[PDB]
Amino acid sequence: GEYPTVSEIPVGEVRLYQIADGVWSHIATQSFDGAVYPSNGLIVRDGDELLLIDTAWGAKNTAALLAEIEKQIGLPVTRAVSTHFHDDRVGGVDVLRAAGVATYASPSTRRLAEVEGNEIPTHSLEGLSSSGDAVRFGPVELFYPGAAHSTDNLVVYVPSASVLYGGCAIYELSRTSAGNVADADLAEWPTSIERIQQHYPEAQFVIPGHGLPGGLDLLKHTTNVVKAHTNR
Ligand SMILES: O=C(O)c1cccc2c1O[B-](O)(O)[C@@H](SCc1ccccc1)C2
Ligand SMILES: [Cl-]
Ligand SMILES: [Cl-]
Ligand SMILES: [Zn+2]
Ligand SMILES: [Zn+2]
Ligand SMILES: [Zn+2]
Repeated sequence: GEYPTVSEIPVGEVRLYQIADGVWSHIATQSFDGAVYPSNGLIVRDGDELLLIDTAWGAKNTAALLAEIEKQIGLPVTRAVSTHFHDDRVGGVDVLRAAGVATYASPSTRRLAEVEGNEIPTHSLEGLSSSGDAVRFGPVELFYPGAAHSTDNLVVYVPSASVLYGGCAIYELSRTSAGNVADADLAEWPTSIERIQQHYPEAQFVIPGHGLPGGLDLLKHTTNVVKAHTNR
């Protein structure tokens, strides 16, 4: 097709995909419980610098990510935001820090990462602890929709491009059964998704944490999958 998939990406390689002017996704792959999964993050041009959303799921992949950014874009990554505390979002933070990137997460994410033993972004994102909270972070808005995939999950909106990055709280359309839900709040996840719809109804591109981008139709789709799992 056009968007990169697992079959195209050996573990250890990273692809970039331009979504809109000054907005890319990054796509990596990783082994998990006997299978290989793709995983997305985001890159947003921030003047003559770059803002990174999420690691590429591990130190080796994140080093490859920084090299691909330098090759293909050539602007410095100065800040990064991790959208929750799991390894596909913070695994590789130490590589970012060693490369001079100022790494950020909410206090909720930093607390959960510490308890779990995952890498801990250094700087705090305040103003996001209550469902419905939004704060500006340069060329993006950060939004805490409520507990969903995890209790700390954030979504990221790029207003200049109408790109909504949903992270692991939003599933791609071809996913028809739940992904990893060990730390999820199944009871609240649909309510949290509806908060995203109410806050970003103008979004034109919606990027899931794993798999193919689409539009806002990914939201009701995710709710339908989560409700089906709830009823297992
Ligand atoms: O997003 C998904 O659904 C997804 C699916 C497969 C692997 C992964 C996924 O994302 B994540 O952030 O949960 C992570 S596993 C997080 C975890 C691991 C072990 C014990 C508890 C929690 C990587
Ligand atoms: Cl700083
Ligand atoms: Cl559906
Ligand atoms: Zn997760
Ligand atoms: Zn700093
Ligand atoms: Zn995930």
